[PDB]
Amino acid sequence: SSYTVAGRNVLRWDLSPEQIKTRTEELIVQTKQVYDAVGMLGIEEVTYENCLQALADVEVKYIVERTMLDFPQHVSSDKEVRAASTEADKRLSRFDIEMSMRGDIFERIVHLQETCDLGKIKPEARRYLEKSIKMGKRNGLHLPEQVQNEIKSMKKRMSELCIDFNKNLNEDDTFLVFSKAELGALPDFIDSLEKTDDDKYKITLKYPHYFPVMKKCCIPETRRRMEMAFNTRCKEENTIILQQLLPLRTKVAKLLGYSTHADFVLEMNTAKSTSRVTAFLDDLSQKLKPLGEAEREFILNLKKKECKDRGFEYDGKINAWDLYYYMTQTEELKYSIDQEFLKEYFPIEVVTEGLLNTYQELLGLSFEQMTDAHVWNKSVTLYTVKDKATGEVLGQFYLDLYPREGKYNHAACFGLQPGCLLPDGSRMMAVAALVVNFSQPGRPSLLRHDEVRTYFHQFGHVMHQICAQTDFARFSGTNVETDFVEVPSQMLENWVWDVDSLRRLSKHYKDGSPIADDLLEKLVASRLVNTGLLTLRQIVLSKVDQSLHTNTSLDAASEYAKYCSEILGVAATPGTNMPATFGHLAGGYDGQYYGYLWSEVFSMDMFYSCFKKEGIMNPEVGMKYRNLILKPGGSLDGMDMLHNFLKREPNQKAFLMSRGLH
Amino acid sequence: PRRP
Ligand SMILES: [Cl-]
Ligand SMILES: [Zn+2]
Repeated sequence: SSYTVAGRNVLRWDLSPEQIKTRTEELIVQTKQVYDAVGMLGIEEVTYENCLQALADVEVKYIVERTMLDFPQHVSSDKEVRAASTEADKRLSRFDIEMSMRGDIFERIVHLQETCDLGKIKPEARRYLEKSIKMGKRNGLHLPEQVQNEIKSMKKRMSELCIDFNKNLNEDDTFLVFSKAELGALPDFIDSLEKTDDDKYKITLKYPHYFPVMKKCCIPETRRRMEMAFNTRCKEENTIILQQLLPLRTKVAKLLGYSTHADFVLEMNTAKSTSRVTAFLDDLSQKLKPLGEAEREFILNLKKKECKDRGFEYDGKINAWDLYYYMTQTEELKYSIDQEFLKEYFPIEVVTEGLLNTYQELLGLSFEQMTDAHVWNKSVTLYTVKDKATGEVLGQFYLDLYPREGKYNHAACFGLQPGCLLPDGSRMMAVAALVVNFSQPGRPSLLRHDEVRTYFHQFGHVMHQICAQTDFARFSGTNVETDFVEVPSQMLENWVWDVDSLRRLSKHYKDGSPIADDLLEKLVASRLVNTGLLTLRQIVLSKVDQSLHTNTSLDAASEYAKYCSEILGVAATPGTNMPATFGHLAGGYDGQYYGYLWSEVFSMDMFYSCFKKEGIMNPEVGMKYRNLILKPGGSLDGMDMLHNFLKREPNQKAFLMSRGLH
Repeated sequence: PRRP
């Protein structure tokens, strides 16, 4: 039933390394059986029930079973389970390629479109056919078999390379060693740190270590070495992968009839073509140039003063290892924001509480934590999501907030169960997992403001994953265009820059006292600080991502150095290879990194024109946003759903206004 | 797959 919880979360995290391996094989046998059954049907015998519905039903059964196998590589504390989960993921990816490239299926899906009365079948059923046929042409099923078999070889290679690329970065354990004097101006961070022989400390290259050093450490030489180590992670092994991966992407795109990989991938996005991306990025890059110059000039003066005051040598430039440091000093001077003070007001429990209350109230939902929930780690917690008005049970979400050995290093959201229809006719309960890495509680976990913003960001995907209700699994949850998928996440970040919202999220960890109104005004005002260089940095990464996928006789590190010089104005350091660490290139954002900035235009347009106009906690606007932007999922195009919400096509006005500008 |  759609109003209950019992037995709707099919997932289990008990699985041994042997259980995964055998379930992988069992799942392939079960799933292939359906594809064989549809393939054996004669061309005349094909109908909605025996072809379209058969494939749609096995997609639900497959994707659910698959997450029990492919998800434990990111969260299981057992290393042998992670290896089996990874190997299952490689195998099932090779299985996906085989099933996607079935010529007999494609032949029967095409025939079902021409003959069937498309008006008498639902809009989302027409969409399933339109996309299945489109994917068939994108897999080259119209081409000759010898060309298909070549495309198949390269796609199985490309899959393993992509998985290897990001696993190398996850498995990395590189560390440098420094003394107390060398880690100067870092807070008593130093105590939560491992000692070696010679009274020296171990610094990992993980985000909780790297960024505090680059932001706070006042010895230039240790920032320099940390930055060198960070931008050479997996340099040899991941340069080798990129040198294979990018030409293969080009060669496959050429065989499918596209000039480049970027053209191939842009067709499935709301931006449509690479010409619109290039114009979007170049136009925005031009508007930020004056801010970038102004901010580069203040940082450089500030460096000359600090080099004078401390008596260091002054090289007359901003190095990559100076940028985050003097951007932090810029915030402290111009907005009086000490991040290590301010985090005392954001204990993890008060932020979690505030976050969950905000979006219960806004989206008209009710959350309840489940006691003695079945989880993959003791510290992970489960919640059930209800509609409040009807009491309909929409979904569940796991929260996995604290770091450990073997866990995924960065912030992410995973769809575990789709919110789709079953053969039964009932709604499947949506399930999601929020995976982030904040410190853990003898002092409680204190979140920096960007950690709260990351928390809010990722919970936008959780809400998108759960509120989405579609007929078919492939359109469910967050399965939207990649340059649209960051709309729901980036819009919720706006609630972390509002004064009243921030007061609800904050409380001092000892006193219980609120953040002073003065400092609360300055925090909201500091949204604009360093915005030129932060946005120019994102433009560089977007431009590089495009450039690497538009011609593959460029050196990737050179191309990165080029845009760092021309756009950002801060040079990449000789010997580094930032692209070799650029895990978005292998994690389904290939030729699609512009998507962040592209969707931010839409998120800001929605926030200013509708939420900020009629009050940001208004349940009627929040229900509209839920119904028109979250609920449809991938069952509608991104720009149609924007049109339904905004009552018009979007524009940059609000987004431009968010940065300053005009 | 995954959403960061
Ligand atoms: Cl052949
Ligand atoms: Zn995201």
